[PDB]
Amino acid sequence: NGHKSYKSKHASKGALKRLYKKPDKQVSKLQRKNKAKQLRAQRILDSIENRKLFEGKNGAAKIITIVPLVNDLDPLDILYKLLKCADDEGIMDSKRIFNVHIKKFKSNLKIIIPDMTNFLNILDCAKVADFVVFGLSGVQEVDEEFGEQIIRALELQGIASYIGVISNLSAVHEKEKFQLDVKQSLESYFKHFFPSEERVYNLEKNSDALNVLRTLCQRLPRSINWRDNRGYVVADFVDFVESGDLVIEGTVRGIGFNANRLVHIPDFGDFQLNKIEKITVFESNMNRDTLDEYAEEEERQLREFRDMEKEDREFPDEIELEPSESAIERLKRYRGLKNLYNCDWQVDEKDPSSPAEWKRLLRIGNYKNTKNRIIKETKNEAQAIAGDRIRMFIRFPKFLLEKIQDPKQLLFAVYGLLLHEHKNAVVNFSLQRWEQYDKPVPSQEPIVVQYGVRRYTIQPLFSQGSNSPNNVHKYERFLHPDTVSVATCIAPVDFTQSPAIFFKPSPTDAKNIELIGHGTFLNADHSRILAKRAILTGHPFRFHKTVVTVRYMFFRPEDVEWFKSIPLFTKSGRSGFIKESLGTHGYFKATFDGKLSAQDVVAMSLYKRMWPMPSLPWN
Amino acid sequence: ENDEVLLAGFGRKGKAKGDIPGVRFKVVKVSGVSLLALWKEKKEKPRS
RNA sequence: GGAUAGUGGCCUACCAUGGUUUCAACGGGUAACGGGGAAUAAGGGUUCGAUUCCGGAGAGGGAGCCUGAGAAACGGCUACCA
RNA sequence: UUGUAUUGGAAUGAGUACAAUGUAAAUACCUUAACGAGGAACAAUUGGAGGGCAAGUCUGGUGAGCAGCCGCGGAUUCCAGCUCCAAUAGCGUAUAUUAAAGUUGUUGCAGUUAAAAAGCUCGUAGUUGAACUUUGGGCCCGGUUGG
RNA sequence: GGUGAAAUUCUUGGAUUUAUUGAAGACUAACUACUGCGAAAGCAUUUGCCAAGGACGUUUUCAUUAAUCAAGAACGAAAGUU
RNA sequence: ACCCACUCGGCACCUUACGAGAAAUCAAAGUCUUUGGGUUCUGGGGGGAGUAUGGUCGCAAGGCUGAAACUUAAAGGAAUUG
Repeated sequence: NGHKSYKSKHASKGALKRLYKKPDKQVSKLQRKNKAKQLRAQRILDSIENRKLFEGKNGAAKIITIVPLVNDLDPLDILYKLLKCADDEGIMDSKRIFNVHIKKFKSNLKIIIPDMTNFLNILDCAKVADFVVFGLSGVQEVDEEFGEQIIRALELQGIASYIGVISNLSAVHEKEKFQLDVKQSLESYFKHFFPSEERVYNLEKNSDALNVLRTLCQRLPRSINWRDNRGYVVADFVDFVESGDLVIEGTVRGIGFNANRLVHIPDFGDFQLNKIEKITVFESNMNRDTLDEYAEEEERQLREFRDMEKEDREFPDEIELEPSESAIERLKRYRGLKNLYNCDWQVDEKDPSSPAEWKRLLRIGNYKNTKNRIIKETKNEAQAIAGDRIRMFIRFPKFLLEKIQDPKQLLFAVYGLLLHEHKNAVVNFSLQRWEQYDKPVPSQEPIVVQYGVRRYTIQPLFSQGSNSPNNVHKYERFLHPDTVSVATCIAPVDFTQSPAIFFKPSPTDAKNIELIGHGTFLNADHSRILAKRAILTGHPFRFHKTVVTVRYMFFRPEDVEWFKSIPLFTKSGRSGFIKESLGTHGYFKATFDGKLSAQDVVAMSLYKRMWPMPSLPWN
Repeated sequence: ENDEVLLAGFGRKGKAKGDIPGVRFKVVKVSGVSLLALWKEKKEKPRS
């Protein structure tokens, strides 16, 4: 324009015309104060609503579990020293589950003791507790091969709350300052796993043991997310009726139960309940979901994986052809692509190696908007709720009766399923290695995975994590030595994103188990296409100002012609293309972005579709 | 999700920091353990 | 005139029409107990003082009262509200 | 007489402990017989290395990370290893406040063109308001400090 | 007639143009400027009436009666309202 | 009426800068870190915004007074030049 324009601190009316196309309240001191008071009334009423569940003998019991980390201890010493401070000897037998009422704190406690021989039974016991009491020895320090693995495993499945306890520190008395030196060491060790806690009690002192007892009675535990969104109960008694109709009585602790649900027992699988009653009766009204799943030579094997993984780490996906081998018949299935992130590979491809189940598989899409929606309905439909004394009748196959034990001697526990979780789908897991598991893991090798209560034998497929616009990703032969990774298989879905633990059975080990890794249920996503990449390679050997010719990549003129269209690249990063076959031995000549030399190598990439394998329960 | 976290100001007295549009706070602790200790492998997070 | 340990609209009867204010009355706000003091050193200032000493007020919220030289007391009593 | 590496005697408390002292009785400090260092493992951390602002043309990887601000990266600013710098039994971060700040200005800001002189004149409260009245000169006493 | 070009319009009962006269409402050319007056907005043909004002001149008179100004008050282009 | 000298008051102009200023420039925009002649009004980075809400004046159109949450690292002034 060329003119110094007009200025004003606020817009002129001329400017506004071109651009074109209840009372406020003062808070008086009284009403300020009044609002704060009536807000506090809500908070206080809300705190009562939480606590009523534990309020007394009429309320629910709190579930305590004792876990000694050293066999030196004997768990009966732990419990006995606690019971003394209750100051009622009427409290203080051929059994490992105990119900106690404490007059001193008007509190109901259930104590469960696991059988320390059965490592897997420890996890199952601790999985249901509100409080886990860790026993430590002042005399002998925990062993890395067993004692620590208890702590590490419990953390990764999740713990409602934890207490550190000592019971025998006087066994190293000279002066109690020497006891304090040891106690400081144990606290520093314990805090490494549980940095929220800074105290370990000495039960040899009356003041500490009373302090522990008070806490168990008075304080509330944390919730466990994946558990409390389901229902669960612990059996007070079990009974059998005629193929069976197994009866359990106990207390509701989760979100709740409905007689039309499905019920999982961790050792035995899914079963249907037929009736419920409250200690009114509820019956399975047949407008219900149903039980349908659809609609020394080993040294050579270990050495093989050790050698193969070392090779794959140096020269990944490189392949050797051989003379008298047809490249077509070997490789015709491979499509060949410029870039996985840009290819239009179809998900539910019709190729014959695709599993027989496809329409048979459940597919969800928006897992997030599915998960939260399902829960909202489930909590509304609950019939029995926390603290209800209940009986339940369950369709129980009579031949499994040989596996039942008296619940007074062994933990028997019951979990409700979410509706579609019985159906199989494509599922995805995060995975990273256990604390020092340096062994090679082959992508096809079978593994046992626990996630939530249930556990399955799985053969995975490994891939790296990224957000490709098409969900196509490279299949990988072995688990990366360091990064987190994504593993894919077919299994029954979980909506709660339970933590997952990865291990392999090994009865040669003291705990019968070898621990491999941990992770999380990410999602069901069938679009998570895996492509098996292959690299062929050949040697450029003669060089001209406009073309280079390459040996050994192919051995027949017919093969050079059939694969002519796939682009070439150098590992030094130049691209190129086949011109034509030269001669009968399968030489070719090619053009590239620039100068090559015999110190470079010429490669080409090809890709094949992969599909997940199915999986089966484990016990 | 449903973790508990402790938050602190992102250093600019109520303004957002640098490149990041409208982000004013940074995480300091999760579940009662500090992120710096986790990053350097000094402590371990118990799940929930 | 009554009442009080005693002065005084402190209260009662009768009578007069006064009292404060742009030198900010009256009203509203304070995440306001006051002071000795604390941090920050060119000088002038700015910000803070629930808290070891001095003074005031209260004992879940309002009101009433016995004993005693002294209390409108709450590790004294009586009633209502929660 | 000063640096860089194989080798030798001396010195000591942290810690433990007889005793006395301490104290209402004790613990600890102060004192002390015996024991107590050679990778003297009896092993010091917390933040940084483009500029503001002390200190890397080092070297390997990569093409999500860093950054209060300016900026780096499709690498002196990311990640890893050497080396170097700063404070040190302490060092970093968030929020509030003071100084540097003459961005609250009495001391001490600014108003043509950068934020800011009211269209114009009258006028009450408020702040402010010309000059002038015993000045000069003598004579004693006289304290302090230095000649 | 009007435009870059053209059409609506007026006219052989005479348009446009020429001559002699008359009516109405508005305006005050050239002279007119680096000139004048007014608190600002603003003010230009002649003559009469009414009241006001600055500067100059002064060996007149009073003797501090003064400067700026919240509240309050007079005036205020063009367009706009009854 | 005009010419020459002087003087009070007024609208302007030319040259210069002991002075001042970021510079254009300025007889005041000078007598300022060597900072105090009297007195009135207004501003405190750019947007949200002359918006919302309350009041008050007008027949109406509208006038006067006038925020905050939130957002952002610049917006702006003078001058010469590739």
